[PDB]
Amino acid sequence: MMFRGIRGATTVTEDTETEVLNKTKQLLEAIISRNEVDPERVVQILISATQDIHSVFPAKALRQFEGWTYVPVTCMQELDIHGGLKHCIRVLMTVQTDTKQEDVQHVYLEEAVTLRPDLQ
Amino acid sequence: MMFRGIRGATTVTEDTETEVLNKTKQLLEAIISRNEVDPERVVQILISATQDIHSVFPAKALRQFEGWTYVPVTCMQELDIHGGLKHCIRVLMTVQTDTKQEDVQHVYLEEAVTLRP
Amino acid sequence: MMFRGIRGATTVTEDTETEVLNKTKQLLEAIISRNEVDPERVVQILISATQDIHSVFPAKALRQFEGWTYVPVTCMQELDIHGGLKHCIRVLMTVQTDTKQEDVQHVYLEEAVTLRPDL
Repeated sequence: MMFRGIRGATTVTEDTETEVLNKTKQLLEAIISRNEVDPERVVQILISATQDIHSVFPAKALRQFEGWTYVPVTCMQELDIHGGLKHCIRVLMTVQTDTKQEDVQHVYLEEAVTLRPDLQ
Repeated sequence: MMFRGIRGATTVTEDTETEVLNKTKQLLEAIISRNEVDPERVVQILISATQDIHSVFPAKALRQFEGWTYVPVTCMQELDIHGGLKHCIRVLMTVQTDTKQEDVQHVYLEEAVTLRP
Repeated sequence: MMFRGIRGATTVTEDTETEVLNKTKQLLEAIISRNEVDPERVVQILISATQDIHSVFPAKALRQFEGWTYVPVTCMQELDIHGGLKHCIRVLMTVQTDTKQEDVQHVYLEEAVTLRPDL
């Protein structure tokens, strides 16, 4: 019974509640599908946002996910790095999975494609 | 065994070390008691605070729990969300437990009772 | 099999990329060596920095570690505590290890040496 962190990153086009929730939802949906994540196997989720996002906690998006009511989630501010990607939401989901470490599916969407390791 | 995150949240009325530590201690005490948490089964603890809290690291409250000296804890700044609860301290404790996900008892105290689902 | 957080802390003399990366690398190297950490056993890593560090994400230092390219890592902002250490980088590495809680070797370097828990 092993555990793995699963990362995701995305961006919003503006700091509005609809955009923050929709983009966070889309990122979570991709993490969940690609890693076949059962909510009952999720230890916890962390979600960071850059300090230019104030409209809504990205964690509220989890309310839209059937079966995820009891998955603990909390947020944190991301560092403000010169040249860092603006309006960026990052997920670190801790899942009970037996997949080999190198075979975990980390997800980069929207402008956060630019953070994908192979593009560095 | 399985592992589970346990959430808590509380608030203080002012940014003082006494209030931050007292309220953080009371929140941790409730998490620990209601979930029968032994320190050796705690992987780690994260504690966030809103950016109106500068008085003390909430992690210092662990000094009041005998046997918790070596439980790793680190802090982080919570997002500043318009309309979000002010002076708010949030805990995420990761614990070895076979308790079913829906039976883990998360704890919301003080003005953070408004945050409970 | 048990899981344990391993903490570290260090400081930088200036907010410049190569200083931040080298200090973070040195802290990670010490955590890894002293705890004999196999990357494949690491669930995830968090690295925080105080609000006076803007030059680079400390997490970029992990790219310098052969064998660690699949370890997930992300950053966050540390609280700004009056009397807290300035220019401070902190690590929380979550490792699958059966080592007893009191035997884990948490690492405190540079100006952060007095932050160790039992002090």
